Amino acid sequence: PITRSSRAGLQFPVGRVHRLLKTRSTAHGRVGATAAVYTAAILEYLTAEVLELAGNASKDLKVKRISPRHLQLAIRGDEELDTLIKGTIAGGGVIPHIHKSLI
Amino acid sequence: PITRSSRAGLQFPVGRVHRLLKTRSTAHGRVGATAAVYTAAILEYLTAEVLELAGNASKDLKVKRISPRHLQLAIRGDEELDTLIKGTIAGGGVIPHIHKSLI
Amino acid sequence: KNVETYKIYIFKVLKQVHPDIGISSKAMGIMNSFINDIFEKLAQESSKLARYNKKPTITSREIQTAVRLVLPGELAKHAVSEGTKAVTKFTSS
Amino acid sequence: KNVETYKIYIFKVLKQVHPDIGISSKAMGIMNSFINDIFEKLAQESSKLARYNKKPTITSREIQTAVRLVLPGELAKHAVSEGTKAVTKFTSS
Amino acid sequence: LRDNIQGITKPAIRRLARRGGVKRISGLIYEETRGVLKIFLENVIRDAVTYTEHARRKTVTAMDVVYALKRQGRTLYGFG
Amino acid sequence: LRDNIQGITKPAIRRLARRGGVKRISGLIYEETRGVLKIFLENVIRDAVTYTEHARRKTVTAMDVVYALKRQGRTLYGFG
Amino acid sequence: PHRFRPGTVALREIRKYQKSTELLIRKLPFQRLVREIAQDFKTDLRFQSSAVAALQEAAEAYLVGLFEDTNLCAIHAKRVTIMPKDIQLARRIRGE
Amino acid sequence: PHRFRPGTVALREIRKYQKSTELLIRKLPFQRLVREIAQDFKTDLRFQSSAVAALQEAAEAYLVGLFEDTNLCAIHAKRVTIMPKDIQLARRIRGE
DNA sequence: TGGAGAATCCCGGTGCCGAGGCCGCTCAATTGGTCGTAGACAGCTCTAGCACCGCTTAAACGCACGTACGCGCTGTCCCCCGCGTTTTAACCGCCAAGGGGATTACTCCCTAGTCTCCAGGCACGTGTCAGATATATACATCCTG
DNA sequence: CAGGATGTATATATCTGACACGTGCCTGGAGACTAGGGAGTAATCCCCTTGGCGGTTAAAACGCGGGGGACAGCGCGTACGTGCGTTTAAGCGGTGCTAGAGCTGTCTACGACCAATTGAGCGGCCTCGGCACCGGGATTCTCCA
Repeated sequence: PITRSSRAGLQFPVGRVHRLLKTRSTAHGRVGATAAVYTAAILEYLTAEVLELAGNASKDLKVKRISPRHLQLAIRGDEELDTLIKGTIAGGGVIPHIHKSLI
Repeated sequence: PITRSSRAGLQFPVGRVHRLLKTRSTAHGRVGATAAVYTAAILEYLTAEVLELAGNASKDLKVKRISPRHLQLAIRGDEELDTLIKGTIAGGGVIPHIHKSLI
Repeated sequence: KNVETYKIYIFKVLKQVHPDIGISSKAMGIMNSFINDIFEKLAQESSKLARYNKKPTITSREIQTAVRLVLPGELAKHAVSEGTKAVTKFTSS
Repeated sequence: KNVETYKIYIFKVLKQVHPDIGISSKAMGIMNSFINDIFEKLAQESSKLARYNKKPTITSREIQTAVRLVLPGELAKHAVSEGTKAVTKFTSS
Repeated sequence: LRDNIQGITKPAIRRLARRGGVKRISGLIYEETRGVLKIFLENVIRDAVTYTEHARRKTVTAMDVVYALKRQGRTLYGFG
Repeated sequence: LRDNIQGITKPAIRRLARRGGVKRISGLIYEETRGVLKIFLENVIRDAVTYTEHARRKTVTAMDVVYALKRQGRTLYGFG
Repeated sequence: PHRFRPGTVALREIRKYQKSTELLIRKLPFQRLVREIAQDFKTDLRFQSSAVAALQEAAEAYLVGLFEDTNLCAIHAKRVTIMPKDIQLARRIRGE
Repeated sequence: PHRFRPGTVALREIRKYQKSTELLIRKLPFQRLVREIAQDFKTDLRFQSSAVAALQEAAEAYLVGLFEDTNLCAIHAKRVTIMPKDIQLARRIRGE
């Protein structure tokens, strides 16, 4: 027995996403397996993008481990992820910026 | 056959609200009739409050019919309804306010 | 097809509050949209409340808490009182 | 009781992207919360789309439309491409 | 349909500012307002066109515009 | 408990402004910030206590605070 | 000649346009602009008239709110004339 | 004496606090304030420690964002010192 | 104030079309009954939230000094405002054409539901090493000269 | 420029708790089969979209006088940054305990599901009064004096 994630080439669990979608469907709605594959693939892609940016930020700081500070730097350093992720990251701090006229 | 709205003393339809809640409940959830009565009462109370303020605004302007302008005046003239209703009323205009330093 | 709206009930409420005052069709449409919006917010909050506590049933308590969360201040107080009054009247019959 | 999370899959993705870089527990929890938020947004948008079109079944079309609505610009384009590729591979296997 | 952004004339922007309480208007305000309006319309129209395309339609309905406005926290009452 | 708003000392407000890029700070800014923080905490705590009361509990958990923050568009990551 | 002082007619228009509820932008140019903008996302799109009307109401309300915030910013800087910096500050604070 | 010019230590503090991620408000006074505020909504409430910590992070992030907007407003009015009117304008445009 | 003049409120008359009412019909609320189920309550466990005490010490505080900045005042100029004349295209009205959206019917195929099996993902426990800490130490920066 | 002090940056050993890994098990994912409801497609029509033409006034565009507002410069005095002595309360560590969160078991109140019925609600039509439009009189507001 092979998993659906292996069948679709995804690290994220297709079965768990399908079960969560079925749980979250309103008024006895139906959910296709293709929807679960799509959602798992998109979640995996977003994870890969955010982790790539965070790893680049961590490497720039000569540190071998990703911390919330690196996540904050990666998220606020990219326009698309900044627009997508408007939440507050605990322990992320702020991006160091001082206005030109303030110096 | 006495309707549930008459039983609860409400003008709004208890049965229709119950049906809407049932077809809006997620994951084969259950809805009690008491919830429908409570929701219908809430909607009726909000309708009564908004209509009372709008009728007062219309009476202040010496007209016998409520228009979207009167709805806008009533909604923005009350702090609580202003907080609750942040949507745009088509044809409602703006409340006449001129800043002090412009005169 | 038959489009279900709250126009008749809004008109009934208006004639209960202002018997001599009429209302235009555009104002009726705006008010119907407003009531639909409020119902959507209440239903969403009740669903979130039911999910958070693992309760599959949305009873009057969920609606009451959703109203305390959504409507502000004295408006929420009066709405909760009116809902409790209606629930008591429904139960007593 | 067991609390289900995404930590194992996030670790696999990290090892695919950065083989020699680890992740802290706080950062892993933040990533899990972010993924949960994205999944909730996608599910909400898909349910809204199903309600609007009177279509009770949620398919890859609904997920694609929700991704286009929620994700911004080039991120949405690349996410749609990845999802399409994954669905094609799944169907061909 | 090209460069119809100048169709939003200076008197129209002046009237919109007057409704908002503005007493005096600078020269570059018209260009700034045209750019801002173009951005806002781009966002709303993109969302509405996505909604229309999902429904396999070729006509942008007012109800899709209502949904697009609702998504961005700009609910509109009267058309839905 | 009384006058605990003064426990947010002037050095703390100065540090918060420094993290925000503020170079110079006025004297009334401390009282203004205390009032604003009190309003924000009132809103968040009211929502959190509503969530706690719904669960028939006397102890406010981090989940209630997280849900209250999410309701107001102030989503917080790092606490579940 | 009945030459008015600069500002009086401005105040009269401010009072007149605040009590009215009509649309301020001409309908046909706005419709043409909407069609031009939508041409970039999908070619050969047909627009329902109510869709263009709703877009016009939304755009006018948004611009009126933006100009209210811009006027607040202008008063903050001890000026009565709004400037592009005021609009930029207002949009930056709103998060746009 | 190594008397520094005013604003130099201010710039150094801005640089130092922006690179750190520690909480700036003392924990115990904030906990007391949270308990006092919650006393008005329900008496004899117990607080989980993680709840107070999350409240502290949320409050500090909100205040930092508000002060960023306040600094924007102060720079707009050709000043370097933030004033209560700047905070009021920022909260007005934010819709608070 | 005063007067001359424009803008606006009010007042009226007439129209006009939209709101309120009436009627056919429709389909969903109501009532009755059954059957499962879940949430209200009671009970036990054991976890952590609260309270207290002692000590340390780092930060808050009050004060004194100094100087940079916010603000008021003045002058310059340039650039929007108000008004008049030309033009131009928006809008109303009407008419043609067609295309695509809404509806209905058929089909078929794709998913929920149920059962069985097993493996992988989550609590619990353990080792070891990357970064926070402490100390030493170099160096680019601020200030006063 | 240029030296003196400096806070920050750089280097290194400690360790220490936090991350990666190993194991039981149990619960959820996978495979198979059935029923059936929803998605896909096609035909139809009708009205709702786009396009076009005439007119023509009301609005946009362009000139031009000009006065008021934006902005720069200067003085100034007042409030805030900086540093020091000091103490005040936060933080750490430990302890003591009880309220209350969390899991488990019953079971009865309660809600889902189906069938029949009928009356409330929705679509279509008609009318007349409230509101909108056109014109005039009276009232109010403004520039120039």
